Amino acid sequence: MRLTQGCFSFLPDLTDQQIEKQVACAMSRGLAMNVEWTDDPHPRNNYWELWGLPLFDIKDPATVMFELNEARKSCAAGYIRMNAFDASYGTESCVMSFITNRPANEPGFYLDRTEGVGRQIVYSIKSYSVQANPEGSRY
Amino acid sequence: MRLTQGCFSFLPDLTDQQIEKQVACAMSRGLAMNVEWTDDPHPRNNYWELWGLPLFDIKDPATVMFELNEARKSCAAGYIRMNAFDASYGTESCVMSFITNRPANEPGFYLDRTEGVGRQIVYSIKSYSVQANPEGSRY
Amino acid sequence: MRLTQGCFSFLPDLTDQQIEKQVACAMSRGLAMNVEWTDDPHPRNNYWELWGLPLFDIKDPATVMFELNEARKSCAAGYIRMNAFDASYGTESCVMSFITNRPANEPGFYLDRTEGVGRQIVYSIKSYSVQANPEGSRY
Amino acid sequence: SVSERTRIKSDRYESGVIPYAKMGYWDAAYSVKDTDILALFRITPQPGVDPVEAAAAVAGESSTATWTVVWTDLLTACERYRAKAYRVDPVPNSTDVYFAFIAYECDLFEEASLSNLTASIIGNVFGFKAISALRLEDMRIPHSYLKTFQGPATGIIVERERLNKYGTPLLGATVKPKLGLSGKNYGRVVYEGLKGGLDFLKDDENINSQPFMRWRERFLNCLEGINRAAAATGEVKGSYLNITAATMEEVYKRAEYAKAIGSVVVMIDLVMGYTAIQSIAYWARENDMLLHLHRAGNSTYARQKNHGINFRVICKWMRMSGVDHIHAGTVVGKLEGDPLMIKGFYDILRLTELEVNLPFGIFFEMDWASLRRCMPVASGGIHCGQMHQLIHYLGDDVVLQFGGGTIGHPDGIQAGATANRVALEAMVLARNEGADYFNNQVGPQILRDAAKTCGPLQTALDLWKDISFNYTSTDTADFAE
Amino acid sequence: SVSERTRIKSDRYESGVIPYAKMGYWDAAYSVKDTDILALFRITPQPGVDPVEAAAAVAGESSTATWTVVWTDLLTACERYRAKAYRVDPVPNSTDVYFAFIAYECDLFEEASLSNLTASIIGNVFGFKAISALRLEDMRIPHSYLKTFQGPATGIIVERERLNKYGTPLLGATVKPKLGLSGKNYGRVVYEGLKGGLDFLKDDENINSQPFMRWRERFLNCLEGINRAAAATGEVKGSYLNITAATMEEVYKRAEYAKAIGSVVVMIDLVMGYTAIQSIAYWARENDMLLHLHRAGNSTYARQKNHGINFRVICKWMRMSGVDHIHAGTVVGKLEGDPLMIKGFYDILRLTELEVNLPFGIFFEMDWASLRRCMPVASGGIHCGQMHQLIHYLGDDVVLQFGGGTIGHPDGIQAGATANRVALEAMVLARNEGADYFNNQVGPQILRDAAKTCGPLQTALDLWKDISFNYTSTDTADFAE
Ligand SMILES: O=C(O)[C@@](O)(COP(=O)(O)O)[C@H](O)[C@H](O)COP(=O)(O)O
Ligand SMILES: O=C(O)[C@@](O)(COP(=O)(O)O)[C@H](O)[C@H](O)COP(=O)(O)O
Ligand SMILES: [Mg+2]
Ligand SMILES: [Mg+2]
Ligand SMILES: [Mg+2]
Repeated sequence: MRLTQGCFSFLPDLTDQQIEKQVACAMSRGLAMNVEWTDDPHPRNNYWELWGLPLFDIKDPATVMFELNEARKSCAAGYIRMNAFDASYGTESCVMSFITNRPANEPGFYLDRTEGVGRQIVYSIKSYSVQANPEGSRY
Repeated sequence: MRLTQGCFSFLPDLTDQQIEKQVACAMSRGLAMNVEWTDDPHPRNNYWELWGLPLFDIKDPATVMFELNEARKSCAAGYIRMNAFDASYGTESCVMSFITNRPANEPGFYLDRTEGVGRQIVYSIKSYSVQANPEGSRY
Repeated sequence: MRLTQGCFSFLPDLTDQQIEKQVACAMSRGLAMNVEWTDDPHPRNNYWELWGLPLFDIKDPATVMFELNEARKSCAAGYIRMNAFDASYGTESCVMSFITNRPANEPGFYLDRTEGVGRQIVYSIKSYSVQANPEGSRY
Repeated sequence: SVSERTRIKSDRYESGVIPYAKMGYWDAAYSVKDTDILALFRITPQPGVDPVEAAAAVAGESSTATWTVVWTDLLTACERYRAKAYRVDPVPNSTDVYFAFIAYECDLFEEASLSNLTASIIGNVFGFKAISALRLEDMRIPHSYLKTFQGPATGIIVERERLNKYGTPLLGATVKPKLGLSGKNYGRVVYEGLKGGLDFLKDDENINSQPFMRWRERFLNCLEGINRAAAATGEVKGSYLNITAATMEEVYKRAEYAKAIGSVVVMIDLVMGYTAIQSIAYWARENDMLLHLHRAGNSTYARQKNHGINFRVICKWMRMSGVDHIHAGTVVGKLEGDPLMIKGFYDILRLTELEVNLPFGIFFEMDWASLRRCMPVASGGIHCGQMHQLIHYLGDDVVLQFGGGTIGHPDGIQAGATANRVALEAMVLARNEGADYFNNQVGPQILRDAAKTCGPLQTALDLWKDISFNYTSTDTADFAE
Repeated sequence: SVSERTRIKSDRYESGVIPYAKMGYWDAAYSVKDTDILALFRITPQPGVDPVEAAAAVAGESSTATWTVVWTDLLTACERYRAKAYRVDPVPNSTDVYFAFIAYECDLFEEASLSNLTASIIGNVFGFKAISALRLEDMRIPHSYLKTFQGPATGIIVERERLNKYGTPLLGATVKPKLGLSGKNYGRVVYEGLKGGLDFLKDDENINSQPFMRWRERFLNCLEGINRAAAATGEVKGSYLNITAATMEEVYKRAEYAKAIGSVVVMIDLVMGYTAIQSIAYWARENDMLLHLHRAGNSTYARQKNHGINFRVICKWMRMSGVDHIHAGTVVGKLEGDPLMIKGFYDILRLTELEVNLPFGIFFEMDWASLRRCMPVASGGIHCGQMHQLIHYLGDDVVLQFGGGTIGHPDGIQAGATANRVALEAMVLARNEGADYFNNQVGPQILRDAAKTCGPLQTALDLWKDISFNYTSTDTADFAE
């Protein structure tokens, strides 16, 4: 299956040229970019691993692309996402996040069902990749 | 084991001739047929995957059998069921559902037991096929 | 003080001619008249004493006035009121009640105050005439 | 492709847009069922929009339709659930405004839920681009749906039995100034007005709890004034304690407090909304409390003839919900009220059944299913010199409220209340004697005669004799006689 | 007589009627305080009524005045509590309609209570005979009053953090047909729509609990469809479960049920009213629940320019009350929405502060006092072919809802959802690359380009390419540029 977290995952995987145009847009709005990696695709896995610090004072989109491609060289197989942070009052939050790398094969998830009270089901979403192997060895 | 969802699963697997007779009966009552597929056999898996839309305007049972056999050619190994829907007031529900296809080998389920309060057990029914492989690779 | 129960007690005491016109109005609407007496003027004394039965089948206002004047001759000093009853669906209730007789001197009431919880006061309205003498000798 | 092979291909359920009048929502031959909910809308179509298509669009988008065809209709008994516009008439003396009758299946609606009824009937259709103005004029609520609702907690009959007051209208007054008084001074006004003759006073609609007066101070001081007036007169007295608040928890706190100290009545504002109103209507029945409804905000949608909801529909919904009083107009006061419309409102609130009466705005015959009768309240800019007109237009079962008309008396609040009560009783007594009291000679003379022995009434009649509020009405009838 | 000797004899407080503009309610020299509540009314006086007197009447009868002078004013700090009409301007291109600005003292209002605010501002003045039409256009709620309110339970920022969705509008769809589906089939539609790409689906506003589907059946089946879709996609998914009900007790029961089974979101209808809405807004914050507000009934008073309440004021009241979403219009869909007005509504819901912007209908500067931002929802008769217009008019922080535009797809619900999501993402990607996407040549080509590799989008674009809703608006601006 295709993990469709991120805001462009119903489009084909983005090229480096496409990614740089999104980075250029965010940086032209004064936003801070950062890069994050995970091999736990669970929808509630809030905190993917930081690749360094966010690039607060960086002005050249090529510098962001450089760090993305260093993360691609160094990280284990899995997912990488590109985030843009807006520190301004009223937001103080991420305003864009999209996937830049995904595994060639993602088995996805199944739905674990526990018999609750009455007819209620207690649900747990389980990742095939995570239940099988530890972090760094999942894909 | 044999999955005994469906209303004829204590009889041998139905031949196409037998299925067509059930289809002809349902269509003679004005019911709408549809075909659905899954490879999650859990008893609480309500929503098997739709094979197209229900055949509301179809009047020839052979057309229903044509679609069943197209589903059989196209779907992964697993289960197919045939349903008959009665849209009339007072029912507005399925009135017949039976298995048309089942895997050659169904490992079945085990009963997971969690220690509840007092003597109570919190139960979860677990499918061997589902816990082992993702959708489309389970049988 | 003046007891101002009844619907005409902010007007002067009604003459017999005034009372007969009110009776004539109510009887022209098909209402049943009755006469009641009390010497407990408490606002929550719902059930004054019946003077006979209500005059359901009476058609001449003079007959109602006759019974009023018999009640006046027979009853102890106190209050008499004249009521008109509407048995119609949607009402089934009194639709007019006024005083026809009152004592020459009504001492009225005082307010008994019990210290409740917090700042709350538990109130009781006490009649001077009732606390002093039994029924039949209060005025 | 299986999805292409199984595409629906019938005229009605192939994908795409078709007119609502061809989707099942128009049927000139529809036979209305006695269990149907019926609505009457005044529809002003945009230029070029066919009047029947507009009516079918209202029927569709207030029942089961959306703007394009959906196959999922076929998983339901779809013909049963579609509403049907079944009659579209031109409005008299109008170009391109229509009266449209629409029938809704009983099963569309959640039992006992005004929020569900209104979610369908008024939810979205008033914002549709294709209709430039839309007004809900009347509804036929069937007997079977009415029986699921409580109706008034108390009702007119039990209310009068609790007060032991029969034969005249009830009397009341809003405390003034609207805002600013302390709890202690609020209790003083209530004491004086009740002692002077009023059956009730009331909190203004915007008196809830505020820096100048927190609500418990008002409630306790008013209970002292109420009980003082009761012991001074021998009558049941009360004041509508306003329990309107931000949250349901706070509303219940104020209601429970009012009950705990022995109030006969509480009041609520319509801005609290339908769900709070139904909750407190059940509470009022369960806690032996009269429930007074002030209709705050009603005129934002009820004023204009071309668009909104006619107040007569609000009357039905609030009698269903179960308030014991509702403000319903005066004709001659400072607030809008054409007499034909007002008389219609009062009939809807008070009668056991309704007959078609087009000059009164009663478009549907309707049995009230023995739901109790709701007490109308006539309030706003009226004064005792108008007593003959009030009795004529508004009848016996009404609360006549004189706020400024009591507190504005130059000789004090007790005098203002006495003037109002003498005028009321003198007018009713003369009426029952057969006086032609609505006549401009007779009525005012009845009041002058009573004033001969009542100084406060003489003063009030002289003070406000020139006061009238005569302006062109906005909410007017479409049929004469 | 002591009453006669102590009669008040001053010009202002001797008994009798005097104009509101002579009673303190008109002051052209009034210096507005930063703690004042300000209201802007569009006033249409009756013929012969002075426009300043009409404005003073609104100010008086929405604050402390009644129709005749009352001495009890003198028991209060009366000058402080009187509202002041302080500016009356002619409406552009009109000879008989006026814009009237009115200032209200902070202390008039109960803290944190929308029902008290509305009891004053809209309670009675819309029914006054002397004014033939009245509309509340805007309000300045001061910072000090705003801090007493919760504001949105969650707000746009935390909402996106709970969903882990940043960079595009959110996507949704109302289940159709509006009524008639069973709980099991409701869960099926929800499953298909979420699996196909939608972030949310939702109960129709009139889906509560009914003979064809009782609410617990819907809730449990939808939770199976939601969790199935989440496991199939790796995304947080949800559906707005409608907890609208007759009583507050039943509303809480449905809310608690939704929380107990793990729903991310519930929805409520505006017809439930202000007190229930504030109660559930507090509950939503305390129970980690997103709160979606459907504005059922709003157009009964918000549609017409001459009378009622402009929806921009409803936006302020509902953001104060604390809903997380509110429907706010589409411009290009089936419901009324002039783009200047709609852009104004969206700014009111989303910005941290407002500047005067008369073409957008923003008449007051206003700080939002760091109350959280409310998510606007664009819903009704829209389809994916319009994506460039929706992105242009409505911006990034919005939920775009496609009911018929999803379920009406001929190749099924999943295909309908996929077409909508591909169109959305392709449009946002192109916008961020710098495309002149609002251009009628560029925008539609972006969609056709994406459709070249997405069959469901190609099908949807061809099906609804001719659909538009082009009609004269009723709610229009008074100022240009
Ligand atoms: O605030 C007011 O003006 C009143 O207290 C009247 O005071 P006065 O007795 O001093 O006029 C009432 O709430 C209005 O009559 C309501 O109008 P309606 O009954 O039409 O809803
Ligand atoms: O019932 C309806 O029509 C909808 O479900 C839309 O369905 P479609 O998506 O099928 O049109 C929405 O409730 C309206 O959009 C509400 O209008 P608004 O957002 O203006 O309040
Ligand atoms: Mg476990
Ligand atoms: Mg008032
Ligand atoms: Mg809807």
